[PDB]
Amino acid sequence: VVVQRLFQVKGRRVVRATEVPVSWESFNNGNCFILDLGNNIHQWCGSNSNRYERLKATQVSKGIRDNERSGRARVHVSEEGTEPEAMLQVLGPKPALPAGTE
Amino acid sequence: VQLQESGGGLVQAGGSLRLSCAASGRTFSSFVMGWFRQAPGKEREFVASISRSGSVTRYADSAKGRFTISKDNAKNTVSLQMDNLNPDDTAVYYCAADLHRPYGPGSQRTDDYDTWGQGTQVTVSSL
Repeated sequence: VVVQRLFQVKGRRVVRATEVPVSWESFNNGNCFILDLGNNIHQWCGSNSNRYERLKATQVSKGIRDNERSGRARVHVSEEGTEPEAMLQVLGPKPALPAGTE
Repeated sequence: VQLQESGGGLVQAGGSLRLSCAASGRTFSSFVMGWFRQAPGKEREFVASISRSGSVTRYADSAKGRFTISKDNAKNTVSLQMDNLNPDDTAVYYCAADLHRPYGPGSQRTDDYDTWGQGTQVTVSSL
């Protein structure tokens, strides 16, 4: 099976990528999230995520692609309001999202 | 989620055809769509693509100046108007969807398209 996993990218001075359950229930609007779908890697950043989280999200996505997929996977960047169909096919319709936490 | 094409058939050289593809089923949003063609005995090759909103289009070399891709976002349909056909345009024509791409028109690479219709046959005579 193609992998399905979700990483919460959160922090500021120290930013960490933590694996969380694949669900909208794991999302908030203050962090970035990487939905790894194997051949496609979705890099989603909340409207209130900060620059350190966004930069860490880009590093994590390229890391998965180059170092775990032999460079052979697409990274797709989306924001709130531009989520692609395949993301919604996996997670279901987008609900309201809570604010992030410090 | 579900793609079904229509409008193919047999046409004289220089003639026109209008293919259409219906998007049905569970759709949550708009998505990239494109048209490919498989000549008798060959592989699938890019013809044209169009972005989620229909605002941007992209065309293969052979399609420039002859074909027009469009979409009706209300009906969730995309069309390929093919004008001034010639016999080597004979192929099965497939509408495909790139559900992962968040913006822009489709790429020209078959492997970027994950959802496919069943195809509509297009034969261009030489009489």
